[PDB]
Amino acid sequence: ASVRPYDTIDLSSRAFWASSASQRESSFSELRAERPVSWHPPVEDALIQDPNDPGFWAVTRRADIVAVSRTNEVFLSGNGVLFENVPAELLEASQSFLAMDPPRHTKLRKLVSAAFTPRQVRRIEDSIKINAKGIVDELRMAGGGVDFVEHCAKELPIRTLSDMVGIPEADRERVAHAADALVSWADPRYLNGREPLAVLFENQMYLHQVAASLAAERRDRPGDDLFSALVNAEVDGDRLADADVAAFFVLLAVAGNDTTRQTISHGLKALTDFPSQKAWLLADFDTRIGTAVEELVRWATPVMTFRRTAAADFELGGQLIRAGEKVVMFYASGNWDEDAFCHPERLDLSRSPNPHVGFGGGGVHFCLGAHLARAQLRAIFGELLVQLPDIQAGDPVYVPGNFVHAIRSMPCTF
Ligand code: HEM
Ligand SMILES: CC(=O)/C=C/C=C(\C)CCC=C(C)C
Repeated sequence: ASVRPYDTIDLSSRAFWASSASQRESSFSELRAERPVSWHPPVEDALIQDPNDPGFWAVTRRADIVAVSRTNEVFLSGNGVLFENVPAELLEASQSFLAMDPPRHTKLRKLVSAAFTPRQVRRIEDSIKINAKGIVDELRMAGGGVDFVEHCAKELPIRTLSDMVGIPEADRERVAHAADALVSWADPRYLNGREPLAVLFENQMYLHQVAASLAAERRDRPGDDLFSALVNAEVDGDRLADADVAAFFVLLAVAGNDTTRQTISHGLKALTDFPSQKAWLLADFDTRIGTAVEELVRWATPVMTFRRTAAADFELGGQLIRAGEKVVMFYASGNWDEDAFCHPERLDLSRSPNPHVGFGGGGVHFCLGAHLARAQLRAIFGELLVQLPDIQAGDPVYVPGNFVHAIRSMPCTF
């Protein structure tokens, strides 16, 4: 029946998700301490209001986030993974195997998983380094005071993504813009008065146009790339339908662009806010970039929320989650868990171990592009230190929303 008192702490209002991350942490802190698994009403003023939705369970502790992520046989992804209620047509055209359970998730992920192994990322790491060098070079020619997001943070992800999938150059900047749009539906500075559902469809429609054109191109002459193997594979005795192919292209475009782009912006600001941490990394880069990248991901946590649906009754945090109830993981709360980290509010690029859940709590849906993301962050931050040793981030403009911890724009000086 899902009938129980709602928690006192507000995790659903628009104003809560339009406030600073520090303000939200004071709410996450009390929950982590007193009621780590709490019941809340659905996200207010959602893209679609669902009378079938009684609420959700808030999972704030890192250990519990790992428990939900790894126990996928109980906490399913096949009934949706987004925190806010989103119209089904928009979900069906974007989620792909992210919102899928085995065995179908195992089938589809296997078709593209070969291009993300550490071996294959090492094979293409030089091209990422070459793109990072030219991007920082072009940023230097732009001069100080320019927007770091548009002139750097968004450039390396789309170049790395498009090089793997084979996106035509004329479509590269529009795909990056369309991918960023699909997580900015709560940003008035992005909508600019437009109703969000129409903006989401328009950008989804364009990405499906690029997907249909690339799928038809690769079915004629297949290549060694990621999209070639997907559109030419035989799944259950037949090639994948156009809807499945386009949905994965959206998933790949959004996850491959938005997450790394925000981590780069958050990383430059973190290096500016902690100069002694930047000097520590610079003093021995090749030996220390590994743990530094892991903490920059922990510091950014670009994916703030992902949800699951309980397949059966499950006891978590002293609370009996019922079958069919929504369970939301708050990765920013888990990465500030005092039960897991020593002073998580301070940037420590030497943090070891770093059991952060920036790539999720681990398990079946663990981030497909984790090795690729790490290679991008190592390359772009090494080039920013090679070419622009005095670079500093300005005032960031944070994007309101309950899904991605995003910076709309941020000037930089050097
Ligand atoms: C750089 C290129 C990236 C690509 C191509 C990529 C792609 C993907 C894909 C395809 C999935 C779905 C995997 C599945 O459902 O089995 C996924 C999951 C995920 N990704 Fe990534 N991603 C990238 C970077 C990142 C970064 C930098 C972060 C965070 C710092 C991130 C956070 C996540 C999270 C939280 C999940 C869900 C994990 C879970 O549900 O357990 N991604 N990614
Ligand atoms: C409105 C809309 O289309 C939402 C699309 C959301 C995704 C394609 C999920 C992206 C996956 C990540 C960021 C790990």
